[PDB]
Amino acid sequence: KETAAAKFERQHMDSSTSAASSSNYCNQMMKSRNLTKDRCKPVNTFVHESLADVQAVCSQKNVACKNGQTNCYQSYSTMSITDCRETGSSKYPNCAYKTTQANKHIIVACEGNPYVPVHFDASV
Repeated sequence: KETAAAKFERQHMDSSTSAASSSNYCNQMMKSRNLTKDRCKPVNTFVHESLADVQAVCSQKNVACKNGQTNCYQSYSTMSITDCRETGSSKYPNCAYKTTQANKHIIVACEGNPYVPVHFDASV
């Protein structure tokens, strides 16, 4: 099955754009990346940077994850990200999202060898 590493790329990476370009970005991307297949995923963040720069976070600032795990890492630099939150009109399978653009530090959990991001923990 899909590796934790590949799932992170599919759920969270968008190197093809610098930023969300219209209010429909989240609707289009949640759909196209297959995140609304079984249910409307309530929240999701997309990162508009090269994969190499996001992978490098695993060698940056070690921090505890929101759940208390100690394999979390925070980016030294801010990154271009898009936050997607379900709207009050969202109704499976017509999942609907509010697109919000932001520039923040990202916190990821890392695992494996190579040591790469497997979970997006938060943006700060």
